[PDB]
Amino acid sequence: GPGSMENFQKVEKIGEGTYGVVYKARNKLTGEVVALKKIRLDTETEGVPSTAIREISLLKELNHPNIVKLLDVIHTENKLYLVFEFLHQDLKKFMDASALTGIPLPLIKSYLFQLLQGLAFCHSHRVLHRDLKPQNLLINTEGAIKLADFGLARAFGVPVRTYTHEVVTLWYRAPEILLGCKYYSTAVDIWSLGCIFAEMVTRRALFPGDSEIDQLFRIFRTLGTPDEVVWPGVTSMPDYKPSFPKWARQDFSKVVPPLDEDGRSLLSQMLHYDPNKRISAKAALAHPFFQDVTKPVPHLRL
Amino acid sequence: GVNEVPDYHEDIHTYLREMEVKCKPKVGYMKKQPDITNSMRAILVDWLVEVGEEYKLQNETLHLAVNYIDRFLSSMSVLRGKLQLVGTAAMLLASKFEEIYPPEVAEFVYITDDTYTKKQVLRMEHLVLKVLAFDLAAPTINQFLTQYFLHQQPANCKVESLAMFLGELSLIDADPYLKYLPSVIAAAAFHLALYTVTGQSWPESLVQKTGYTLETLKPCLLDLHQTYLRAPQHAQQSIREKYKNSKYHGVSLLNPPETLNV
Ligand SMILES: COc1cc(Br)ccc1O
Ligand SMILES: COc1cc(Br)ccc1O
Ligand SMILES: COc1cc(Br)ccc1O
Ligand SMILES: COc1cc(Br)ccc1O
Ligand SMILES: COc1cc(Br)ccc1O
Ligand SMILES: COc1cc(Br)ccc1O
Repeated sequence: GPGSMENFQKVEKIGEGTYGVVYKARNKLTGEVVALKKIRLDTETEGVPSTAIREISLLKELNHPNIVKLLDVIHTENKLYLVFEFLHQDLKKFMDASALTGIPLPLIKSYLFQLLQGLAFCHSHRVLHRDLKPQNLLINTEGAIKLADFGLARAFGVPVRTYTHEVVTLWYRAPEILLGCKYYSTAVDIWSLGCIFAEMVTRRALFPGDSEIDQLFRIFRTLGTPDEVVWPGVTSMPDYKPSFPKWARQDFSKVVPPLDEDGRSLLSQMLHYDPNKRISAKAALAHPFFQDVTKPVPHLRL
Repeated sequence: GVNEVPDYHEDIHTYLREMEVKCKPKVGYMKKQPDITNSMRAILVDWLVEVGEEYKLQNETLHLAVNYIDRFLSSMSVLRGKLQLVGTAAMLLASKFEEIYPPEVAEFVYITDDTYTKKQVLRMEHLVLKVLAFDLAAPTINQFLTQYFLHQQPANCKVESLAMFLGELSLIDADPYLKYLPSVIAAAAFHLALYTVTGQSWPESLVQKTGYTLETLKPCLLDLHQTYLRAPQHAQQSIREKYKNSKYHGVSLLNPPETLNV
């Protein structure tokens, strides 16, 4: 822990969360710009938050170009400072900043590709992210996108056992979570990336539900109400209801009209109902969609 | 089989094997422990088994907590009157990591019989974190066992529960078990369990996965076989009691085999 709050000069606040507030700071000796996430152990009513215990322990071993790097942990008795590498913006603000311009297909492609590398790396190191959404993906000026906020992440075993329910921000939540399945796996992260893919194209959320059931219904109206054929077991699932409306699956070219043959192929496989058939981050790296992928810088500035 | 992460199971295995060497305690730490013994450790761990039953915690949590204690005690010298405070903070941290619903801190103070205060437990929580440098995602015997379990033809609950049980018995006795890695005890335990229940042996397929053979497992197997035979007589009994429960198929009631023909 070779770090001291005395070599940092606060610059501005760049975010906030349950944990607390994030500031951009500058290392006065090396010049390095960092994000400082402050956890107020001050509220030690129960000690060090489990969310922070998971975030720190899991990020300490997740070293990958597309996962935000934990640089240091400064550990007063009063406070706890997580020093993260500094990235300029998050994907949601960029999508807003890209309002009526669109995000260029090369950049969507590049971003999806990098997101898949980082998630594959998580999965290969027994870590589920469980809150992939645009607000939690950080971009730099150099064309990098990195998974961040591991506050809800979780070290899984093989095979998985039952973990916390109603995880993932609702808009990005996989159907097997919405249907209260006993077990969920790496597939839930893939689902999230699928939503984000579609969202990078349209700049609008794909399934913006206002409730668990409205969420399911939004999903079902787009991909079709699942049955024993498309998804064996579904009808047995704890929160499956036989009275669910049976919506026909609409043609996939209509879900995301600007998307090409390869794009649609990939999207459909990210959004397969059955977690067992849904594509892995690792297999998805090889999809033809990426044949011509490059890494361009973001077209706009911070 | 997404619950069994087909695309990542080997990556994960390979990764855990690396990590278990980094998260390993010093085999000979109790000698450099002036004021505590293997016997006191056995008492502490046996207690932690009861706490886990009391609060209906995962078995993974118990394994994590033991891992934390043995690494702390590998670098931090502890008086006998403080051994429990280490153990309680270990269990708290392990719960915050592994449990959906950790017991509240107050509950941890309670199970220590107000030996310690809520301040002491919290202050120790920080100390353990500083000593471990937050490195809490440690491979446990269980995380190995569950993978080995996929190699049964077919799955057998008695085999699984008994493997768990044997592996848990190993946590109690720093001597000899500190000298063996989680992946090796799990392999010993799996074969012992399999043999005992079905007469079967370490499968070829697990030789492929792990590189371990009954040849390389032999030392640990000989130890585990003894621990199994002498378990009714061991001063600590909480694991046997626990593994009477139907939850674990009453495996502690099964009779160990007299020889291993190994
Ligand atoms: C020991 O120094 C540390 C460094 C990092 Br990165 C995380 C936690 C620590 O405790
Ligand atoms: C001026 O250095 C500091 C910066 C922050 Br942010 C917090 C504490 C400090 O001492
Ligand atoms: C832009 O906001 C953030 C940037 C980094 Br780097 C870490 C956390 C944040 O909230
Ligand atoms: C589980 O809740 C619901 C189920 C159906 Br069907 C319709 C409306 C609801 O609110
Ligand atoms: C005195 O403190 C003790 C702690 C444990 Br754990 C076992 C035996 C003891 O005597
Ligand atoms: C002194 O008594 C005890 C000490 C420890 Br450590 C654990 C359980 C006990 O009963």
